[PDB]
Formats: sequence, structure tokens, C-alpha cells
Amino acid sequence: LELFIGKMHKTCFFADSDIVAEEDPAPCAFSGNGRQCTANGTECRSGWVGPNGGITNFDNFAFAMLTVFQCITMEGWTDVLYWMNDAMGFELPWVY
Amino acid sequence: GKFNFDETQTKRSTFDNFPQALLTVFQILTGEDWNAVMYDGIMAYGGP
Amino acid sequence: QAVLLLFRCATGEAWQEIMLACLPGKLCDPESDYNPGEEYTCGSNFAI
Amino acid sequence: FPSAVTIKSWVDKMQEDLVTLAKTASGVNQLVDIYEKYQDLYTVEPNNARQLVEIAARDIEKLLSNRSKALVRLALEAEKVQAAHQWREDFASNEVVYYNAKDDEPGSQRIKPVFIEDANFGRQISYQHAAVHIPTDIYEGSTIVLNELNWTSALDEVFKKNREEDPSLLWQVFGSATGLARYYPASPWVKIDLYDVRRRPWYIQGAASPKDMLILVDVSGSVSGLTLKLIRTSVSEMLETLSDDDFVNVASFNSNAQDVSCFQHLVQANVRNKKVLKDAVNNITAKGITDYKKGFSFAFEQLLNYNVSRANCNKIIMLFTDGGEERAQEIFNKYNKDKKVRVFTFSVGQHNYDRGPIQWMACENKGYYYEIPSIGAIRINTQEYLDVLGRPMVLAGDKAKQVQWTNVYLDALELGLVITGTLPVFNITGQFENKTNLKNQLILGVMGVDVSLEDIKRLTPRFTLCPNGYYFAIDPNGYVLLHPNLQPKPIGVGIPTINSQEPVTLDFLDAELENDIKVEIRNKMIDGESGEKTFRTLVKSQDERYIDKGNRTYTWTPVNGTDYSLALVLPTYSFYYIKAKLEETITQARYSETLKPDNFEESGYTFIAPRDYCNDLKISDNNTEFLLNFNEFIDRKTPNNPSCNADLINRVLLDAGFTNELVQNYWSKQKNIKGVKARFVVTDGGITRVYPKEAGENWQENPETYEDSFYKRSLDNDNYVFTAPYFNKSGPGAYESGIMVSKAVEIYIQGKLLKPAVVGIKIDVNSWIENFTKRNSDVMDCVILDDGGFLLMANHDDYTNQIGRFFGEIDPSLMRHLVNISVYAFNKSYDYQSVCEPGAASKQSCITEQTQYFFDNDSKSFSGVLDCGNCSRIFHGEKLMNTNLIFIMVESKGTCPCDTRLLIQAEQTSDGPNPCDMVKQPRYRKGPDVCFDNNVLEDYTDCGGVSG
Ligand SMILES: *[C@@H]1O[C@H](CO)[C@@H](O[C@@H]2O[C@H](CO)[C@@H](O[C@@H]3O[C@H](CO)[C@@H](O[C@@H]4O[C@H](CO)[C@@H](O)[C@H](O)[C@H]4NC(C)=O)[C@H](O)[C@H]3NC(C)=O)[C@H](O)[C@H]2NC(C)=O)[C@H](O)[C@H]1NC(C)=O
Ligand SMILES: *[C@@H]1O[C@H](CO)[C@@H](O[C@@H]2O[C@H](CO)[C@@H](O[C@@H]3O[C@H](CO)[C@@H](O)[C@H](O)[C@H]3NC(C)=O)[C@H](O)[C@H]2NC(C)=O)[C@H](O)[C@H]1NC(C)=O
Ligand SMILES: *[C@@H]1O[C@H](CO)[C@@H](O[C@@H]2O[C@H](CO)[C@@H](O)[C@H](O)[C@H]2NC(C)=O)[C@H](O)[C@H]1NC(C)=O
Ligand SMILES: *[C@@H]1O[C@H](CO)[C@@H](O[C@@H]2O[C@H](CO)[C@@H](O)[C@H](O)[C@H]2NC(C)=O)[C@H](O)[C@H]1NC(C)=O
Ligand SMILES: *[C@@H]1O[C@H](CO)[C@@H](O[C@@H]2O[C@H](CO)[C@@H](O)[C@H](O)[C@H]2NC(C)=O)[C@H](O)[C@H]1NC(C)=O
Ligand SMILES: *[C@@H]1O[C@H](CO)[C@@H](O)[C@H](O)[C@H]1NC(C)=O
Ligand SMILES: [Ca+2]
Ligand SMILES: [Ca+2]
Repeated sequence: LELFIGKMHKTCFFADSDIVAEEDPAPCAFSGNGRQCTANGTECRSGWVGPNGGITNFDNFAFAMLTVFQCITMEGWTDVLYWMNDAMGFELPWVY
Repeated sequence: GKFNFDETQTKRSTFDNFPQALLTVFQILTGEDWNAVMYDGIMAYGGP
Repeated sequence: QAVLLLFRCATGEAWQEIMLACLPGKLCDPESDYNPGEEYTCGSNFAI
Repeated sequence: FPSAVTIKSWVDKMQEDLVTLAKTASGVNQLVDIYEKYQDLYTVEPNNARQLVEIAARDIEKLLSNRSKALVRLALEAEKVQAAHQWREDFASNEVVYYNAKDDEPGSQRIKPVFIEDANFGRQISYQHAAVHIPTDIYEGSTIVLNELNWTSALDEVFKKNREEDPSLLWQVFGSATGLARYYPASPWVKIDLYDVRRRPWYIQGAASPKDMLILVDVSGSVSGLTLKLIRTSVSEMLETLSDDDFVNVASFNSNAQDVSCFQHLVQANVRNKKVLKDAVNNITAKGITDYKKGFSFAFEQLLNYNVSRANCNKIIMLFTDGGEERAQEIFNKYNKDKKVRVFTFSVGQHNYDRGPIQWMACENKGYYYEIPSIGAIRINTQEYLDVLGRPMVLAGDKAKQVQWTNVYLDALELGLVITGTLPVFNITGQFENKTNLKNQLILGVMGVDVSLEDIKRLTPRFTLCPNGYYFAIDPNGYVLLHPNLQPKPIGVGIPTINSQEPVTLDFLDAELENDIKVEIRNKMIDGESGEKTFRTLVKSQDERYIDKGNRTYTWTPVNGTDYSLALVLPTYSFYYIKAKLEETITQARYSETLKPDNFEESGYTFIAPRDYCNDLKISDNNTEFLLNFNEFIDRKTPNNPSCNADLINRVLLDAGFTNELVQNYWSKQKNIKGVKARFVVTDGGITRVYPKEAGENWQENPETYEDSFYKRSLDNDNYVFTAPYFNKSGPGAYESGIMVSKAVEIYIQGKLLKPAVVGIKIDVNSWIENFTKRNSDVMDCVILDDGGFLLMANHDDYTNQIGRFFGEIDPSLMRHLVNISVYAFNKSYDYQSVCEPGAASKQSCITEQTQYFFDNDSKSFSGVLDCGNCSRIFHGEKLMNTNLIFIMVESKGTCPCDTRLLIQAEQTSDGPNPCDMVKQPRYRKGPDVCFDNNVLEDYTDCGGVSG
């Protein structure tokens, strides 16, 4: 909840529209550190709902607790690790 | 009969009939893709 | 990255998918010094 | 406020200041003298409406008989060739050679043609062979296609033979039941390609008869999810296989059967009605339990109505469900015991329910069963129901080989507006001994030959008629096959709200202004009976801004070969026309020398109508090189005219001298006039001349005389016509153009009225203003309006800056009151062929509502008080004599600070009329009298399940 809250909310839509570019959307960098969506014409901005439809996120205590429990069972934890690699940088999320 | 919400694809791990419910429960018991079934169960009652 | 991938396979996440993705008929990044003409060469049958 | 006598005397001083200037500067009386002082250079010939109608209707019938003979010659050969096929199942060695369209092989060899560019064909074509089109989703080289790809190669010889007899022949296409279309002459195919020959309107009408379809949609609980999105898409694609001769309705059942729309019964299933059904189908939801007994009873009751117009033909119930355990045997037993209604059942979606009852329903009622598990199967499975419907047609024999013509539609190969002949092709293999009879109940394909509307407009020459006279042809459904108002654009429905496959079906009552007398003429023309009637009509102008009333005479006869009816619109003063008779050389050399561009200094800047005076001389649609092309053609060509005609060349040359005598002998004498800025003459020959060559660059009118709005408007009126300029800086029209004035010349050769031309001047707005003041008063307003409520001058400068604008957009309060006191009448119309900017949910087609205003009462003096609340404005209105103008004097709008909503007279994007109450009282129509259904020899022993 402290390290990363509300960071999986920036995917790359089309230029001046509300349609996501890629079929399996992934977050951009929060502030110019992680993934940069570089296509012909694209830009990413806040407004996305979330990776798994909003279920998988650390922007609430219940959501964070459910995601932590999911990651402990060793089922779909690399997905969250990769989503943090995309949203945040690349050296902090691997420790968590 | 509550996984018919996507309107673009058909779900295979459902609770439609008794054999499919048994297979889904067994799959969750083995732990493989239990979170995928949980996400569908949550989205069937609204969402996040 | 290799150690992290090995840890991912040790926890058993999608190791068979990675094994399939490491098969012979795979393209190579345009940075390795590979003979011109044949790009889809890297990848080996030793992955299994 | 001045009294009534003072205002009227004030008008008569200015009213005569305009008529006199327009009568002398333009020289309307002198052109009468010129047209009357010879009476030897031409002759007045009768213009009989009854003869022209019967002559043009016989040429159209002959043209459609040439194509009918071409279809019979093709259909017979295709049946003969296919009957001699062996169905070889290997083509590795005996490879088939053909030209595949849309290209830059197991058993196929491609062909590289030459593709020489040709006229009367907007593409590059080759007569050496015939092209073959294979849709994307159909694999070429398969056993079925390759076998089909031999016996169609013998059609190329007949394709060549038909063209040799009639060089003026358009596409001849064979639409195979397998999917491939072979057309001649070969031409490369025109994003991705989704064209399928089996879904085209011309193929569908020939593969079966009109049908009374009724779509039953399962909206129960179990269909919720993906399998409902497949049902809604399947119904939408199914409605696209219906034409104007088909009657359809959509109903849904979930423990209770009800209609999904507002129709409540079968409707004509035209573009307007199909859009409503499609919109309602895309808004259904899944909930409840399934009840087949109640669903089918509701469907069987709607097919027994007979209260309204139907097709009285194939009656089919098309069920869209997933699967169930109810068979509803009692319902089928009670309603259709004698199998008068077919039932086609569809099992849609990825499910595991019982398909047993669904399959049993299909062929217990002479139907067929289909699987639609995904989107990719929607396109193909929703068009295969025509194979079952075609069984009674093939068993009829040679009595079903009748040529039919489709509605007007845009060609797939970018050729324009065309119609297609239709003739089916049968499987007659083994019929010489009559032993197979198993697959011989399916059509091989459909024969097609295209006829462009330009070919039909050529058989109805309109240049011996006045510009107000025209021909028009009608469909038994009421749509116009021929009309001046018909345009090569798809007809739109509703407002396009976004975040050309349909036919151009424009009804006769929608092509022009609808009247209570046109309806009885339309009905008399639909059922094919000759007649005539003279009556008074109010006519919309070429530009949708003015409505003028004048006498018209409609003469119609039915085309005997086809079901079309041809009518000739011909007003009064058009029963005679000028025919030039002159063959001497030196009397034509002087006339031709007037059209020299270098002689424009004294003869005025001269235009020419881009008419086909002579084949060779092509048209350029710019009137810059065409005049140079035309005048360098007449001198460099023998006068005997071996090819084209001299009637269209003598008339234009004769009027060249007539206008020369006016510009030289009268217009040159008065070189400059204080109030005259330009002087123009427009003649029936097709030349327009403006004396000031510096003012010839301000001419914006169409070079063709017959397309000039002011020319047609001037003929109807017996007085001078004032045309307001356009607004919003649409080119130079504010001050450097002037206000156009026109007046038609009237001559009496032997007591027969003729109107060969019009003349007029362009009154300068600057000089007229001073005459108006003899200024910017804050108490009273002095404005002048024309017939249509368009401002021509005012008395406040700022109003003058916005010139040629509807008076309702600059003073709504007074304009709205003028309509109520019966000074300005108005009728609204609908423009189905129009394009507009899309609205919130480039440009797309839409329906735009058009309104025009005209003088209602014949009274000339108007007085009254405009009460806008807690104030009072009094006005006096006087109409100028021998002119379509009105002068009204009113106080300033600042005296009473009230401003209602501005009254708009412009292209307003609408969606009317509402079709929910149109189907209650539909227009009269007549359908085909041939029906092919319920044949006792039909097999129908394959339900949907013996193959799966
Ligand atoms: C016009 O009608 C005539 C007959 O009225 C029709 O000619 C008939 O064509 C069919 C092919 O559709 C021939 O059928 C033969 O027998 C079977 C039926 O398919 C084929 O054997 C295999 O059948 C399976 C289906 O179960 C199929 O998937 C497979 O591809 C077939 N071939 C294999 C396994 O090699 C035969 O191959 C097929 N052809 C033969 C034996 O030559 C009929 O024999 C034809 N009848 C006659 C009298 O010629 C003709 O196609 C119709 N016109 C058109 C345009 O279709
Ligand atoms: C389907 O395709 C087949 C392969 O192209 C065609 O079969 C061949 O057509 C050729 C052209 O007529 C024949 O060539 C000559 O045929 C005449 C008539 O019988 C004879 O003089 C000889 O057979 C032959 N002449 C030679 C070889 O000098 C082939 O005989 C014929 N058969 C083969 C190649 O096996 C079919 O005609 C075609 N079907 C249709 C309806 O066009
Ligand atoms: C269409 O055919 C009918 C008859 O088949 C033609 O009717 C003719 O009408 C005239 C009167 O105007 C009679 O003198 C003729 O005797 C009629 N014909 C026959 C065969 O009796 C009709 O004129 C034809 N219409 C066209 C446009 O050709
Ligand atoms: C029109 O449809 C109605 C109902 O579908 C038919 O039934 C009659 O309707 C009229 C007016 O409503 C009345 O006579 C009776 O209510 C109905 N029954 C009978 C026996 O007449 C009707 O026959 C159809 N045709 C017409 C011309 O109304
Ligand atoms: C077009 O002209 C006027 C426009 O207002 C209308 O014709 C009048 O309609 C009123 C409405 O009841 C009648 O009382 C008048 O008698 C009509 N005037 C006539 C017939 O001269 C109408 O909108 C249109 N006229 C048509 C369709 O005939
Ligand atoms: C085709 O039509 C023309 C006129 O429409 C006619 O003269 C001719 O006889 C018809 N037939 C042929 C084969 O040209
Ligand atoms: Ca796992
Ligand atoms: Ca059901």
C-alpha cells in the first residue's frame, strides 16, 4: 500500500481517443521510469481500470491483501511482478 | 449460469452442470488457475 | 534475468510455455552476430 | 406612420424605376423583334406529347429486348455445356487456365491480359477472355471450384458472340451457386474484399420468388451471453437478403411472444423499414423461460393476417434459438396440416443442448436446419435458405425462365447507376433420361447483364423540350427508374451518429413535390394504363430555395415488354419548338465566327453548353477548352455531318447569330449605364453571353442552359424574376456581382407562344441603394423581399452587409407573423439523397428536410400590427407590380426589445417521416403475379441431420 498505490492505471490508448492500442493492455511508466508505449501514434494517460479488470491492484487494503494472498499461493504472481515492472521501474519491484 | 457476461468468448471452467462444476472444483483444488476462476466469479457479481 | 526465470520455473508458473517458446524455429534479436540470410535459427532442441 | 396612399405612391415611383430599367437595358422587347423579323431561318414544329411517349417507350422496350435475347442465349448454352461434364477429381496434369481477378496453384494457370483502356467503361478492360472472381473465404483450387471452373470456360465464346451483335453491351456476369462469379469483359477487381455474388440483389431475386418471411427470435434466459450476440448479428445479416418485394416481421418469445418493434405485422422490408427492424433487434435482452407453443402460435397468426398488403407467396418461419426439449407437435398439426408454411430452424452458439426437436421442426414443415456456432458461419449460413426456396422454381421447368429487372443500384465495378437482367440456370444432367433427379432440384446459378441509366437517358432526348419538361419512368413498386432528381448516391436513413450496398430506391412521390393529384397519376401508372391530364402544379426550383406554380401536362404509357411505365412531363408554351432549317455555307460561317474567344471584346464573353453536339467533340466540364475544341471542330470538318446530327448544331449556330444581332446592334450602343453592371442573355441553343468581358469572370451559372435555376424559374413566371445571391462569402457575390434580374422572351410566330430565351441585367447593389433612400433611421425599417423571403436591400447598412439571406434569420419576429397573416406560404420536403456532417452519439448520407416559401394570396396591399408583448409594431406591406418583390415598412427592432427564435430556411438534418405510422397506410403498389411454391414433386428428404 505504501510502496505502490494506484500505479496500474496508465495504458496506451490511440491518439485522442478512448480505445486501447494493444489487445492485452499493460501499464505505462508512472513517471517516466518503466514501460514506454512506443508505436506509430500512441500516448498513455490515466483512465485505465486495471490489469485484471481492476481486481488485481494495490490501491486498497482489501485489494492489496487479496493480491498478496494470491501471490503467496504461487499462482499468478509473475503476472503481478511483470505489471509492476511495466508500471514502476525495474529494480524495486523484484525485491517485494 | 452466471459466467455469461463476457459476450465475446465462452468460458470452459464454469459451474453450468454437475460434471463441469466437479471439474472446476477439482481444478481449483489442484491450485492451477484458481485465481482465473475467482476473477470470473467476482465479475459475475458486478466487479471490483 | 536468467536466475529470475529459473526461479519462476522452480515455482512452476508457465515453465512448459517457456520450453515451447525456446524451440528451434525462433527469430533472433537484431543485435547478435548471426550470419545474414537466416534469422530464424536461434533456439535448440535441448530445451526439452 | 405614413398612410396607405402615401406608401403605395412611394412604391409606384420605385416599382417603375426597376421595370423600366430592366425592360430597356436588357432589351427584352428587341429580342422579340429579332426572333420575329426573320421567320425564315427556322420553322415552328409541333411537339406532340402522345407521340414522343409512345416512341421513347418503344425504344426502351427494344433495348430491354436485346438484353433479354442475350440472357436466353447465355442461359441455354450454360445448361447444355454443364450437362456434358464428367466431374473429374484431379487437375494436377489437366490444369485449368483462367484469369483470376484481384491478383497481381494446385491445378490452375493464371493469365496475363493486355487491359487496354476503353470508353463507356470507367476501368481498363480486355475482350480476349472473361475474368473470374472468387471470394476471400472460398479457397480456389478445391474440387468443387475447379470442376465449376471448367464448364464456365465455354461461356467465353458466347460472351464474345453477344458483344459482337450489340457492341453497346455492359457487364455480362454468371453468378455460380458455388460462389465464383465470371464476368465479361475481363477487368481487374476494385481495404479488404467482402464481395459475394450469392448475396447480391440481382442474384437473390432470380434464385427464388418473393417471400413472406417472419423471424422468430429466442430471447429466453439460456440465450444470454455470447449466443445472443450471434443471434442479433445473424438476424441483421439475414435481413440483408430481402428486397422490396419481400415482406418481413421480427418477433421474440420468452414465455410470451411479442413483436420486437412497432410494426405489429408484415412490412415491405424496404431500406426504411429494415433499418427500424435492425435497430430494434440490436436492443433485445435475454430473460425468462422458453415457450415454443406460444411462440409459434404468434408467428402462425401473423402469416394469416391478409388485412394488409403482402406478397401472397412463399411463407416461411425462421426460428433463431439454441436448443430445447419441446417439439410443439400440436401447434404444427393445428396450424399447417397441409404444409403451406415452411419452417427453417437455426441452432446458434456454442452450447450442448438438445438439437433433436429443432431438427425435427425443420423438415416436418419442408424446411432445412443450420448450425451457426461462431461469427464466421453467420455470413454463409444465413443465405443458404434460398436453395430450399428455389426447389419449386426448377421443377416448374421452362415456365420459370422469365427475365426480371432489379431496382436501380450502384454497380460493384464503379460504373454508376445500373439495372441488371436476371435469368436462372438449372442442373439438367441426366434429364434426357430423367433418372438422377437428386441434385437436379438446385439452380446452377443466375445470368446477369447490366444496363446503365445513361443508355436509357439516350433513348429519351430532352433537347427538343423546354428545360421545364422531362421524362420519368416508374417501377411497379413506385420507385423511379428515370428522373432528373435521381442522383448517383445512396439514399440515407436517419441522422448518422458516430462517436452503398443498398439499392437506390427513390419513390416517385419523394423525387419531386408530393401532391394529391400526383398520387392518382402514380397509381394509374403503376397498374399500367395510358392516359393524360393537364393541371396546375407548384414546382420546386433547381436550387431548393423557391417554389413557383405553373401548368403542367403529364402523358404516360406503359412499356409493353417490361413492367415499367414511361411518362413525359411537359408544361404549356412547350407544345411547339424551334427547328432550324438552314444549309447554306456562307450563312453559317459568319455565325460560327462569333464564337471565337478573340472576338469577345465586342461580342461579349460567350459560353457554350457541353452537349454532345457531335460525338467526336468530347465534353470537358470546364467550358474553357470545350469552346476552343468546338469552334476548331466546326471549321475543320465537312458540313455534310456523316456521323452526328446537325439539329443540335444548327440550333446553337442559329442562336449565335440571334445573340450577335442583339449584343452588336443594341448592347454596343449603350456601352455603359449608371445602374447596369452586367448584361446576360441565355438561349435554348446553349450559349450565354455577357457583354462586359470584365464581368464574364463573375458568371457562376452552369454553362448548360437546361441546368440554370433562374432560366427555368423565369419561364414559369410572366413577369420579371429577381434572384437573390448566395450568402456566407460563397465566392464573389456580395458587391462585385450584383442582384440578378431575368425575364423570358415571348414570341408569336403564327399565334403560337414560344419562349426561346431569357434576358436580364445584374443591378448593382451600390447604385440601387441611393435610389432607395431618395437612411439608417433609428425609428423605422425599410426592407425589400423577393418571392421566398430573401433580403435584397434594407435601410440599416448592417442588414445590407448580410445580403441574400432569409429574412427569418435576421428578423424572426416579423417573418413569423408574415406567415400567419397568409402572405408567405410554405411546404416542407424530404431530401433522401443528401450528405451532412455526423452528430454526436468525413460526411455521410442523411435525410435533410427542405422548406421553401412563396406568395400565397393574390392580394397586393397588406397592413397590420405585430404584437410581441408589452409593445406594439405596426407595418404596411406592398407588392411591386410585374415583379416577384414585396416591400414592407416596420419600426426598428430596438423599440421593442423582444427576439424570438430565428426562423431557419436551410438544409435541416432530420430523420422523418416516422415509419411506425407509414405502414398503417402504405402507398399503393403492385407485386409480381408469378409465384412458385408448394410443388408436389419436391423431395425435401434431407432435413438438416442426415448429413450431421
Ligand atoms: C448437377 O447434378 C449432377 C448430378 O445430378 C452433379 O454431379 C454429381 O456430382 C457429385 C459430386 O458432388 C458426384 O458425387 C460422387 O460421389 C461421391 C459423393 O460426394 C464422391 O465421393 C466422395 O464423397 C464425399 C462425401 O461423402 C466427399 O467428401 C469426397 O470429396 C468425395 N470424393 C472422394 C472421397 O474422392 C465422388 O467423388 C463423386 N464424384 C464422382 C464419383 O465422380 C456425383 O457422382 C455426380 N453425379 C453425376 C450423375 O455426375 C453435379 O455436380 C451438379 N452440378 C454442380 C455444379 O454441382
Ligand atoms: C476440362 O478440362 C480438360 C483438360 O483441359 C478438357 O479436356 C481436354 O480438352 C482438350 C481440348 O479440346 C482435348 O484436346 C483434344 O480434344 C479433341 C476432342 O476429343 C481431340 O482431338 C483430342 O482428344 C485432343 N487433341 C489433341 C490431344 O491433340 C483433350 O482431349 C481433352 N482431354 C484430356 C486432355 O484429357 C475438357 O475439355 C474440359 N471440359 C470442358 C467442358 O471444357
Ligand atoms: C402495347 O401493345 C398494345 C397492344 O398489344 C398497343 O395497343 C394499341 O393501341 C392502339 C390505340 O392507340 C390501337 O390502334 C392498336 O390496335 C393497339 N395494338 C394492338 C396490337 O391492337 C399499344 O400501343 C402498345 N404500346 C406501345 C408503347 O407500343
Ligand atoms: C382485419 O383484421 C381483423 C382482426 O385481425 C379481422 O377480424 C375482424 O375485425 C373487424 C374489425 O376489427 C371486425 O369485423 C371484428 O372485430 C373481426 N371479426 C370479424 C368476424 O369481422 C378482419 O376480418 C380483418 N379484415 C377487415 C376488413 O377488417
Ligand atoms: C403546398 O401548398 C400549401 C402550403 O401551405 C398547402 O396547400 C394548402 O393547404 C391548406 C391546408 O389545409 C389548405 O387549406 C389549402 O386549401 C391548400 N391550398 C391549395 C390546395 O391551393 C399544402 O401544404 C401544399 N399543397 C398541396 C400538398 O396540395
Ligand atoms: C437492339 O436495339 C436497337 C435499338 O434499340 C434495334 O435497332 C436493334 O434491332 C436491336 N437488336 C440488335 C441485335 O441490335
Ligand atoms: Ca501455475
Ligand atoms: Ca431456452
